[PDB]
Amino acid sequence: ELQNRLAQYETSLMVMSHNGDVPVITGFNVMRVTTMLDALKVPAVAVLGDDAQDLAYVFGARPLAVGVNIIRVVDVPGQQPSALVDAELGALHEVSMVRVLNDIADEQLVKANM
Amino acid sequence: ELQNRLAQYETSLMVMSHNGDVPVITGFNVMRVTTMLDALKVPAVAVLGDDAQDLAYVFGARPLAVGVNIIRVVDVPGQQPSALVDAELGALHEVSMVRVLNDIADEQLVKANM
Repeated sequence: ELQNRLAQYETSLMVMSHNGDVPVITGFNVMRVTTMLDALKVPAVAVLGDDAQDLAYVFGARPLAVGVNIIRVVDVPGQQPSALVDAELGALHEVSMVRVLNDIADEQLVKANM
Repeated sequence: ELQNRLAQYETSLMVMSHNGDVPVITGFNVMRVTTMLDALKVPAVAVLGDDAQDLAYVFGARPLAVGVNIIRVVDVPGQQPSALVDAELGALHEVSMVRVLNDIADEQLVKANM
């Protein structure tokens, strides 16, 4: 249900496979990174491209070393996925950014209506 | 020479292989961790034991994903190394904590003498 969805967005780091200029995403700090300190530094969307080969590997193969839940996002308008990152993150379930944004926007209407 | 040594201590995270209660180390925040967020959270000595199998692996095999220099320390009084962590961090050169402390203490005498 929605509350639980938002609760998990709230405490996770979104991760986006993408090479090229970074997108603007409503309500999210967006930032290209290649290390966890930079990721742990940025609601945020950490953008990973080919140059983040090692970090992608860690997120995909050594999840418990991170210390924060990672959510792999797709369907970001303009997204140009890195095949390397996608492969590295294969064990992570792709979540649509559109659905994420929808939920947050919808909950905001609720909040504005109180 | 000493200044360069201290400069690198200053900007690195010390990592200690050890199972058991954590030590007290003069001038250092000491803390057992198993994830990078907790490590990146702690001058600090991050203590890794068997339960930090994945994080140790990352430090030892995917250094570039970390975002901060890691210095593997040994000769900490009372240290009881984890064979797993030691193996995982094998590519990291063991540095004696005694030498590290010596340097910092010696530089402090200099500073106190000005």
